[PDB]
Amino acid sequence: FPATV
Amino acid sequence: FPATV
Amino acid sequence: GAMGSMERASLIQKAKLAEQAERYEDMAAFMKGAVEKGEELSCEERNLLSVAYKNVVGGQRAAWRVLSSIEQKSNEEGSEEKGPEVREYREKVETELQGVCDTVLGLLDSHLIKEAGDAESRVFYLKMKGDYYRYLAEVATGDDKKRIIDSARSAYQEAMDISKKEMPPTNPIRLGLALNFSVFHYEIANSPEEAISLAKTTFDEAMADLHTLSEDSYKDSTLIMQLLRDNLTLWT
Amino acid sequence: GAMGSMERASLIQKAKLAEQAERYEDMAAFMKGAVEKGEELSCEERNLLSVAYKNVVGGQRAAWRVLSSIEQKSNEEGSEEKGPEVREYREKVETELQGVCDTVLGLLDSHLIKEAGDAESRVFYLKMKGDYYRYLAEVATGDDKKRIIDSARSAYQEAMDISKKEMPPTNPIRLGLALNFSVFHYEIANSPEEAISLAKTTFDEAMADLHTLSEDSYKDSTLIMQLLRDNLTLWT
Ligand SMILES: *CC(=O)NCC1CCN(C(=O)C2(Oc3ccc(Cl)cc3)CCOCC2)CC1
Ligand SMILES: *CC(=O)NCC1CCN(C(=O)C2(Oc3ccc(Cl)cc3)CCOCC2)CC1
Ligand SMILES: [Mg+2]
Ligand SMILES: [Mg+2]
Ligand SMILES: [Mg+2]
Ligand SMILES: [Mg+2]
Ligand SMILES: [Mg+2]
Ligand SMILES: [Mg+2]
Repeated sequence: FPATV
Repeated sequence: FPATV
Repeated sequence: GAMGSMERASLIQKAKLAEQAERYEDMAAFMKGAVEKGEELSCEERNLLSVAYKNVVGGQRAAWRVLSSIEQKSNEEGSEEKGPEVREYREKVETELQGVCDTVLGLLDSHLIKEAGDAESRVFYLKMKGDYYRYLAEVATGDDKKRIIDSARSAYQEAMDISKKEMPPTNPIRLGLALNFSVFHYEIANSPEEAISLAKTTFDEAMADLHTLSEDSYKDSTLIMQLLRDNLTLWT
Repeated sequence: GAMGSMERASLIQKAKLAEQAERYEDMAAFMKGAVEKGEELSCEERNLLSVAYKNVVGGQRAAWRVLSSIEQKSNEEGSEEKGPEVREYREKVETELQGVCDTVLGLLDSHLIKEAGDAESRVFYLKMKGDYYRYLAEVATGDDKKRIIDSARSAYQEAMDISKKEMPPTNPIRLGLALNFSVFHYEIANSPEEAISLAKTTFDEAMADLHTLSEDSYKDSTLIMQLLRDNLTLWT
């Protein structure tokens, strides 16, 4: 899963 | 804190 | 009961799904539903019930400790007044924790314990009764504190007496019961010598019985024995 | 509103306590209460709101993924039929997730966005609007799926257009917006080239502006830049 903020 | 199960 | 319309088997299935999803509040609600069907629980089912509520209350206890610490700091000299909010929120978390403990104790009293005739089930439920009174004791500050502590002690003691008569010293329920009763003595009853004696005697009696075990039973028993040793190392 | 009787300042104070206690559901409820007082939010207050709901929905999303995976496996050839329970429980978690997203989007529409005139606040809330439509999109399977996706895209695009006009390329809100819009392109819009282009261009434009920054601003910006690089490494 990719990084989000 | 001590171990409990 | 919001779970009254759901099949017992469906509740158990969903409890297992909720565990995999780490949805312990749901898991607990499913298992409460299953208990309230009125049938006795299998070993697996007892463990689902215990895992669910352990996780829910464990989270509550951790939060309560954070809040209590903040509150204590607020009442030191030189701490600037911040109003009622810290106490209110600690109380809120406390009340929720007490509610979960009362729910669990309710299930045990209506009617898990009374129907539990086999040593393995009866000891398991009395250990739980001791544990949830111990959690109530951790946050008790008033008139009933001594009675809460004695309720925990009484449940643990009945469990100990049965476990000693009916189970081998390596039985994981017997070990876990002793582990937790030892913690009760150290943390709740202000009896660290009793806690140490219990953990030590339990460890040594288990050690002497390991030879009787299969590899898989050995793994289960030694894991808990290590928890006893960990506590002993902490306390000595 | 169950929080209608509590002071705005008390709600914010309690949100901060709930964060320390890792009680994100409570934190979110406190912040919802604070928003519903009707006053604009400060930067700190916006961050409390976002942290609270990020954690709540993040947990829901993780659970939904576990359940969806189990459900998918159940529909492979050679999978023995287990009844409706997996679908029901996935639906339950899904409905709860959708409810949280609708709550957040509700707060943004009534009336956070319309009152947000400064670039920093307006971009922050439009990014959130994009994010919570993206979460709705992750679980959408029906008639409105395209409209949900377009709602996310539209919010992100408005945010991008403002951020490009009004904020430096190193601004953490601008960076985080681009990070998440890039993920939207990759995971939701089936546009991996757009995702890669966006992450790369955002990284490079930030790199070129780092020289203007204090040590503390540098730390904030480079942290998010590393997240862009992490995604790029994942995707290439
Ligand atoms: C029905 C039954 O036999 N239940 C206990 C069973 C074996 C012991 N066990 C464990 O080993 C762990 O957890 C507990 C939980 C409760 C009690 Cl009383 C003792 C031990 C789970 C794995 O980590 C070590 C302890 C639970 C299942
Ligand atoms: C009011 C405001 O300026 N808000 C953003 C602020 C600086 C950036 N920031 C962060 O660096 C971390 O989280 C976010 C959250 C949202 C957005 Cl849009 C960007 C970044 C928090 C620390 O880890 C890195 C990201 C939040 C506070
Ligand atoms: Mg039936
Ligand atoms: Mg109280
Ligand atoms: Mg003795
Ligand atoms: Mg007021
Ligand atoms: Mg649905
Ligand atoms: Mg472009």
